[PDB]
Amino acid sequence: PSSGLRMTLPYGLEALEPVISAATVDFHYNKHHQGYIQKLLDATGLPESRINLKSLVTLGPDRAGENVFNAAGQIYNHNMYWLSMVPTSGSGRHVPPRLLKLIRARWGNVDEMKENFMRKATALFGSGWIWLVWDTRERRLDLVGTKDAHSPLSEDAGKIPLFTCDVWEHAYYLDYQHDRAAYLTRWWSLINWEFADSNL
Amino acid sequence: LRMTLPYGLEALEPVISAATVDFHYNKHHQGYIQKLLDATGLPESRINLKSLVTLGPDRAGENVFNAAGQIYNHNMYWLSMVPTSGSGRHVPPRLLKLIRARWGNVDEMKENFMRKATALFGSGWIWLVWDTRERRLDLVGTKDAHSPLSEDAGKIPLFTCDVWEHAYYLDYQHDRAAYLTRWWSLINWEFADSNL
Ligand SMILES: [Fe+3]
Ligand SMILES: [Fe+3]
Repeated sequence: PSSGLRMTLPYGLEALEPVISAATVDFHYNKHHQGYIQKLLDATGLPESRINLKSLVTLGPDRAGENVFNAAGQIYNHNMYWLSMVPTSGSGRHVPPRLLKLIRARWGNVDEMKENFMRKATALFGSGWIWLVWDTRERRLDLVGTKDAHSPLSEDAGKIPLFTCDVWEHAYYLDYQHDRAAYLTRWWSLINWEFADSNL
Repeated sequence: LRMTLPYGLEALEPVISAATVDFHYNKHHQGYIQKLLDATGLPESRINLKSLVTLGPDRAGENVFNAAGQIYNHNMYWLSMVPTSGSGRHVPPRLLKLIRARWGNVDEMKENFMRKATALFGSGWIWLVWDTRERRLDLVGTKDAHSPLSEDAGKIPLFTCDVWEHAYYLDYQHDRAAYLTRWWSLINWEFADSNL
């Protein structure tokens, strides 16, 4: 699901309320997220059926071309993001024991984890993304920031993406304006911990 | 305290909304002032804004730089605009002949501005600069908190259009182009020309 050009929203536009308004999901998904799709079609000139999304993201902005990469990267990223949140009446809010043991090993308990995430996620300067990753080189969880359209996948340095929080101002500005931390504290309550564990 | 707004919050309507000027200026712009003080541990009296900007993030340190650059960039941003009631003024004759020299007329400049300002990916800024090395007007984009002042090669900033989404999101959402063509009517040519 997480791969693939044209991912359908796995839920309604208001299913993230009251953390992220219907208005925000509407613009984020139907404007930003779709815009990137056309954008990638226009920049490759390829038909949908010929585009391998992850392959472009790993290829990188140099080999793929800045604008092919920014588009593809943004699609992969936005894919991961919608998948990272549980709607109202979804499931996935509970931490599978497997992932839970790993997070306790890194940070002690989830409270400590949230606190490092808030620290790193508020400080990220500019347009970017926050990722929980599993570091394969080091066999441990970690929190990583990437800029613009970059990712653990495009950095291709052994870090496997588990979840992502969009930190571009378009992700929260309608709802929280300058107050990214307010957005972040509440986006935590949305995490699909199941999905995260499944990327292990 | 670097700085004060020339107009009231509503002075840029209908291009930019009172709400956007309030958040942009009172939370965003002003907020970096208290970030700068802390990151440097210095008082207002002991901080030279341009000094830290031209130092860059390696010399000044990442947070000092990001903050000082944003106070400078925003200082330029507000002064690059005039109230919509003051719109439509002639570009001073000295600036105009430089514009024509470069792009034929202003309309062709504007088209170049739209192309560059619409393509900048992520957060950043669009500047009109005098290119000392090249003896001519130019339009450039810089990323995040960077600026022609940061670059320090020889490009003098004449005006800036803020292109971070906070600049336009409440009014135009994803539609940056829409923000861009209308922002153009607000350009403070007096300021721009005065910056040569
Ligand atoms: Fe986004
Ligand atoms: Fe700004």
